[PDB]
Amino acid sequence: VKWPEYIRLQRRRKILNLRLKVPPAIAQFQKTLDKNTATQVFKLLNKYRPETAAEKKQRLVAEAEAVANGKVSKKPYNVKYGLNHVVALIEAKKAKLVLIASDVDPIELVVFLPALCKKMGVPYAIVKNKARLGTVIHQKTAAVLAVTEVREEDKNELASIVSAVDANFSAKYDESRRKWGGGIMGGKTQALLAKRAKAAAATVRL
Amino acid sequence: EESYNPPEEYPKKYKSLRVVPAYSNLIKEKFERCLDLYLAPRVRRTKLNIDPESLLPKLPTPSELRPFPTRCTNVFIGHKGRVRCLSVHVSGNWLASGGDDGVLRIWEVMTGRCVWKCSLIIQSLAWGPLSDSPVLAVAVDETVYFITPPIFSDEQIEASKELFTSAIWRRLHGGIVHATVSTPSSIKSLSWHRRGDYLATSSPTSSSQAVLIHQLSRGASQSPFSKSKGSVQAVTFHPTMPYLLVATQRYVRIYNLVKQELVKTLLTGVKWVSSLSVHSSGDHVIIGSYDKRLCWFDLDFSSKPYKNLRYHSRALRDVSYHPSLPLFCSGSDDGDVQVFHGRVYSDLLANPLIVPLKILRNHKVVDNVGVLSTCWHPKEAWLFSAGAGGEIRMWT
Amino acid sequence: ARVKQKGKAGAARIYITRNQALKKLQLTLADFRRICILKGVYPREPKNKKKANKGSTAPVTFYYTKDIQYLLHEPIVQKFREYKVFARKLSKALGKGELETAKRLEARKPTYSLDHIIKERYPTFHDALKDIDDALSMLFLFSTMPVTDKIGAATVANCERLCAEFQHYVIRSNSLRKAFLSIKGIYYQAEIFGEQITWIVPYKFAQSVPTDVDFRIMHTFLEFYQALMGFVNFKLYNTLGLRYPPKIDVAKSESAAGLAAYELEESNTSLFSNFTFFLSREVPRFSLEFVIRAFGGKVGWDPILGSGSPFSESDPVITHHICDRPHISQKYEGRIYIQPQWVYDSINKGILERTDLYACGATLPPHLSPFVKVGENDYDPEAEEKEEKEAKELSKMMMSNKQRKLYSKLKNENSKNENYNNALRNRKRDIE
Amino acid sequence: PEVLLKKRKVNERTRKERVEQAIAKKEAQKKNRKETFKRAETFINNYRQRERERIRLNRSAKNKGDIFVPDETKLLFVIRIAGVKNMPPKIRKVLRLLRLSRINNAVFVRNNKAVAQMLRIVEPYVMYGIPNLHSVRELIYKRGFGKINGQRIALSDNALIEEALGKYDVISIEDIIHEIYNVGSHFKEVTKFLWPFTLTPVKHSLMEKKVKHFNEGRKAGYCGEEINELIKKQV
RNA sequence: GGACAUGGGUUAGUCGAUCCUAAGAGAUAGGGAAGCUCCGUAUGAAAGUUGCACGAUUUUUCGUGCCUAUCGAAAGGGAAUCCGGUUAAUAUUCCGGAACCAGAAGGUGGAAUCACGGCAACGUAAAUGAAGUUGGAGACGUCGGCGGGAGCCCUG
RNA sequence: GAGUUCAGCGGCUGAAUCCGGUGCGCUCUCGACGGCCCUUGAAAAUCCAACGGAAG
RNA sequence: CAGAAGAAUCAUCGAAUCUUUGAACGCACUGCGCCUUUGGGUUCUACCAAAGGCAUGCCUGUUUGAGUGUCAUU
Repeated sequence: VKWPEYIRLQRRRKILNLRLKVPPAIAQFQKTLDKNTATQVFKLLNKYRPETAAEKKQRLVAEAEAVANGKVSKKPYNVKYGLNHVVALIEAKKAKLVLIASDVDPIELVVFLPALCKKMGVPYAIVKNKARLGTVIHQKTAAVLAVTEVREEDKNELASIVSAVDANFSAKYDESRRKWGGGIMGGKTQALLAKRAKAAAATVRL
Repeated sequence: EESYNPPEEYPKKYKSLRVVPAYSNLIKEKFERCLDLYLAPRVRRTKLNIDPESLLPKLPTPSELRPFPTRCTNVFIGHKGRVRCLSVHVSGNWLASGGDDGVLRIWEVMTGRCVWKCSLIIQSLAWGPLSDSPVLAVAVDETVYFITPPIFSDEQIEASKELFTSAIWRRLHGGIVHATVSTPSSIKSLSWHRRGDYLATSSPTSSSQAVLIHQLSRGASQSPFSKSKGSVQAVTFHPTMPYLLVATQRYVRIYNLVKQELVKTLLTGVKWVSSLSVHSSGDHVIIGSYDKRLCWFDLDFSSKPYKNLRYHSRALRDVSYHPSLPLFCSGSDDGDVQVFHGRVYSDLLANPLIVPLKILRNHKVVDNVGVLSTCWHPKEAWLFSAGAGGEIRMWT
Repeated sequence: ARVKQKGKAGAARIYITRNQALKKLQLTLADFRRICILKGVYPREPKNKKKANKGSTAPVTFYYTKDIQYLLHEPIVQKFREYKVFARKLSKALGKGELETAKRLEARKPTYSLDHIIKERYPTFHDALKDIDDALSMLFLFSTMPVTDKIGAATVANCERLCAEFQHYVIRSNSLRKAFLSIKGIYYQAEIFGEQITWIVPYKFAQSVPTDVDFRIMHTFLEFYQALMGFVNFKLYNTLGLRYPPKIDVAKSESAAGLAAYELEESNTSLFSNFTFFLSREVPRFSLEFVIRAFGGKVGWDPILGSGSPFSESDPVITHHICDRPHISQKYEGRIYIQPQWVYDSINKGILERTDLYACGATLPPHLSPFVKVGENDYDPEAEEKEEKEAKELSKMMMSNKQRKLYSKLKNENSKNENYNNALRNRKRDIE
Repeated sequence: PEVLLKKRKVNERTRKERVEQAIAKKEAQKKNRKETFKRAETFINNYRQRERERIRLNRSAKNKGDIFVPDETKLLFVIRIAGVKNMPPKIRKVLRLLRLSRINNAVFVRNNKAVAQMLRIVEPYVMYGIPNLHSVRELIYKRGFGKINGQRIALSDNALIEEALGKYDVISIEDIIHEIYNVGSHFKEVTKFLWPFTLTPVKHSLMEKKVKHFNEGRKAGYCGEEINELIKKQV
């Protein structure tokens, strides 16, 4: 078998990130929110999607016609997105729930967010894929989402989601996110490495 | 024209239009039409404009050219086995026949009597060309006997004696034996010279000495070929100038003994050659073959056969051309004999006119063998046909 | 010069295989077939298949390379690719949970017009009129079939409209000539602009799809024929001066008026002209209305067969009352009761038929197919031996290719059919 | 010009072999997709639905023994649009009586008090309206199936109708149509002979094929004359 | 005068080149180097000019199976032409006559219904052969003697 | 019928252009051997055939 | 010199033509190819000609894909 170079790079990077010792700030992203709660998170998030580019123009031209003939509204409620915008919201202590993508490509973009969210007192969760967050906000990718205000109808729903994240993500893991990650080896890998280690330690010290 | 109540054929008949069901196959036929439209290859032709195929045949005009060997009227019986070969005397009154039984029967053509019942397997038998020397050479296995029956005039026996009086030579109810010639192989076919001084013997088993030439004047035998290639099926002599014709398994070879050289090799293009016959003019040859084919060769046309004829349902056994009348016959194991008319014109422009004349039938077939040999009458269009059941049919 | 490489020209260069045609067009089989349906393309077998197949012998279908090269520059092919792009954008829209953007994508779905396909396939209107019968056969077949998940409801609606418009034209122009009844359905034969049109209409019954026919193929043929019929009907209505398309009466269609819903407002053809036929509730109105109005006869029908009936049951103006039911309790007078075969026999023969012989409960005269022509010797329902054999066994004896062998089928089949139907009259006379 | 349509280049042998292996795959998959898991929410969702039905049935029966019973018509068309797992037994029987034992089943009913109260009991599961002459004709002419000896047989010919219904003077499809649309004396017998129709929603659009829980937007309740459009989208 | 001036003169389907490869060279992949550039030639390349075939069209959005550079030889390898005549100068080229090779389709005649014969070596006018798998020619050192033929020489 | 050589005539017309014998002869090529090899003696283009049994 | 009779070996110059090469770009250095379309001739599945095309690196976009890369999907 002869894999292409880019396919070989992909799979080696997968194994390499496992064998190495991942620091606690980077290993906490290996432990994401469970599948049930993530579904409930995105149910609430999909009631606050920002309006589409067509739907916004549809609304604006509707109001433009009214003034063109002859002529006050409510504050829009939606989900907050954008790394700089969300980080500014967390430092402002305005965010109620921060949802960090688990595979942001340069990981240091989000590596401080769990600590910043815990410093400011914001309930946060790490959810799977940057594309699920992107889907909510009509983008291809969202490194992080945040909820600051919801309608009075969904105040009780958000209070249930926040408790579930607290019970299933923060109360859980917790100590597991303070431990260096990695070093995971296959079923037969330690035995092979033990033979290699004892052979090397015998006389192969140069 | 198929409907509820059509008289054309009786699909189904319906007493009324209301009772008529819905054709459940209609979608299938329409679907097949769709598939035919864009999947069935379309070939363009000349639409074969209205032209009955009866215009293809030419005019043979048999009503003019009709020397008809009509239906047989004389049946000769008494032979208990297959009549392997039969021959007619130059005078045309005597017909000598023989077969595997070893019984030689001489029949009088006009009366049908078997006057000479003396038996004396029979490979073949041929009369001498000389009327005053009616010597019949009969082949039995590897031995050929020059028999002069006493039925002829007494002086003719003496006339035949002085003709002779490799192969070894030796000199009974009228068993007048004159010369017995023995050969290493079992001779298949016999041929006689025009003057009667030469006898040609052909055997298929042998390769080096398949064919032997016997000269009665010196009373000896020899092999005409220094090196013979291929099996030999039959041999004959040219009836006009001295050429020797060898009918091999595949080819027909013409050899001039005067120069001891090859003349022409006719390619029959046939898996197996059965027998050959020569027109009296000598420039036309008729070849019977085991491939159920008759090949007409014109020596002045080409080495390839002039025409090919493939009507016989079984292997063509024997072919014979009438010495005087422009007719010839072909007998096969199918039990049917094809009688054709071949008119030969000495003019260069006029190609030979070969047309069928009759298809004789009603001959018994035994052990996949029907007609074995056919002979032409020296005077008129009369045919002697030998069957596997011992029946000799005289087709007048 | 150079040594010419074997098989670099001739049949090997003129003919192309199906697989090589696929890779040349960069098409898939489903799309290559679909463009072959719309265009006029078909397999062509060469005289020397082995030579055309580069010396191979596997059974392989062949196409003209010039036919394939003509498909390289087809604007429809780019419409097949645009549909693939749109289908993927629709998938992404729904998979991302954007219902409204999916609706917008569906509205701007790429559609293509078959204008240039018809022009390049049929240059002149008479060429279209020649191969219009196959289209009419299919549109009528599918105008009565139930809607499937394969073939849409819009396609069925268009087939009914196009079929009804064509029937309206034939009735208006009296171009119908013959109408024949068979077990398959009703064979109609009309003449338009000199050309002859023959199609088949099945009986309306609750059939079942055979489930063995590929309805994807039916989809492209329906699409091609509907475009072909639309432009043909447009010209025919312009020729008559009628505005195209005729308006559709929604209320009449909602009441199943049939042809009566479409009103053709302007922008022996009189065999039944002086007659007012009536239709009972046991007869194929979809067929009887067509023929009678085409030949001038006025039509009234039972209310349950469709609204818009100009006549009632009790109207005494009825000349004939077609009714296939063997029992009529409320028998009228002056409205002589006949069977449906009476009308169609009259159409085929161009003359009025025997109402007494076709009266209710009577025997039914045999049906004559007008399409069947009288043969050389076929039965219409309404000393020598020696010369003969010699003249018959010489071509099979001497002729080179024995092309005379065709008699073994031309004369044999005709004689066997002639002998059968000639002896049939002897059998039926003996039975009588 | 002599163009001949030779035999097709389809290779019918391998074609039907490919047909059989594809069928064998379908049976393989059908026997493979077994015993899907059920999450806790689906069980509660059923209970809330069952309690929703129980309240509805009590309110419709208690103190509400009335029906608006549409008028100016005698024939109604009833289509079972939706079904719930573990129906209450009262709903199960009424659907059985109305011959709607399977989803998308459609049945003609004589508009009267008896059918109206049954329809009110089973209202959330059936969509019903007033068929017209056009709807009745094409439904029978294209999807009519009869009860011949107790198996589902298509009404392809009038001979079977005459054989099985000759005692009531029913000989033809058109006679069946007239009886159904007029509700004659033998209307009950004709409906007994007729199988319920199967008007499954049609998914022709690519959007229809992809969206989930597609039922053509089939609403419940008395749709009046709109059922003609729904049938038109079907037949 | 091989000078100068003015004109003329080299004709090819078969002769050479053109095609193939040789030792080697050489771009491409990648890697060096501040750099002009160098190393590298199936190298950790997604290395296929329409690689090939299959399919009643497959939820009318393609599925299944198989196999996996170029330059460098006018002396090496290689489809095919001879004779007579002809010019001031050109001839296997031109003229006259006579052949040959390669490729291309149909047509005509013949042949088999996937042909026969011979113990055999093998023969014949023909006598289908996909994928896949092999075999042969090309294609192979040098020396000596013998045999055969041709031409030339000798001579009646 | 070409070519050559002789005769002529005024391009044309005549004739001949034949039969041998041969040699460690020279030149070229082919066949059948016998050695010496050693390092057992280019590659590819191209052409043909076999096994195989898909299909009709 | 001959010959011709808006001339001109004129000026100006905003429209065109611009052979083979050369950064030189289909491949080579006399040649050898491929792709699309059109056309011809005693003449058509053959041959020929013409026109327009085919270099490399990179950028934006488009379409088509690959991945035991990251996931979602009762």
